[PDB]
Amino acid sequence: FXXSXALL
Amino acid sequence: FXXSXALL
Amino acid sequence: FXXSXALL
Amino acid sequence: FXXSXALL
Amino acid sequence: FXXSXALL
Amino acid sequence: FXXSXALL
Amino acid sequence: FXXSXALL
Amino acid sequence: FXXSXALL
Amino acid sequence: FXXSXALL
Amino acid sequence: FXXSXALL
Amino acid sequence: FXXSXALL
Amino acid sequence: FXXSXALL
Amino acid sequence: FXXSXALL
Amino acid sequence: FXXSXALL
Amino acid sequence: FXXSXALL
Amino acid sequence: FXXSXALL
Repeated sequence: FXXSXALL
Repeated sequence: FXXSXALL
Repeated sequence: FXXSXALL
Repeated sequence: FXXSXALL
Repeated sequence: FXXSXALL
Repeated sequence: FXXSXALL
Repeated sequence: FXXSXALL
Repeated sequence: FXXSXALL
Repeated sequence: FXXSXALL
Repeated sequence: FXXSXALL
Repeated sequence: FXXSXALL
Repeated sequence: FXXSXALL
Repeated sequence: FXXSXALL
Repeated sequence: FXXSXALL
Repeated sequence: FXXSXALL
Repeated sequence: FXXSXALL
């Protein structure tokens, strides 16, 4: 969950 | 991030 | 981690 | 938010 | 040390 | 039951 | 077992 | 490998 | 701790 | 991982 | 945590 | 809380 | 010696 | 007390 | 290891 | 736990 941390 | 969902 | 809270 | 990432 | 356990 | 003890 | 109290 | 993390 | 063996 | 340093 | 079930 | 894990 | 007994 | 013997 | 804690 | 150290 989260992806990269750029969007989320 | 998040754990499995079981707590968060 | 998480962003600021403004979205998440 | 999150701590270090070691627990969450 | 170690991180979440995901990578290590 | 419980897991590692690290977070729980 | 028990943790911070925030959840348990 | 490692165990619980409690002591190690 | 350990992972796949490829690196560790 | 790592502990007190007394052993690891 | 849990044990045999006899008590918990 | 819990002790060693032996009894609980 | 021993701590609480939770780890040793 | 002692753990398994593997550390102590 | 230890027995009761009386002798050891 | 351990006794005093005089034996163990």
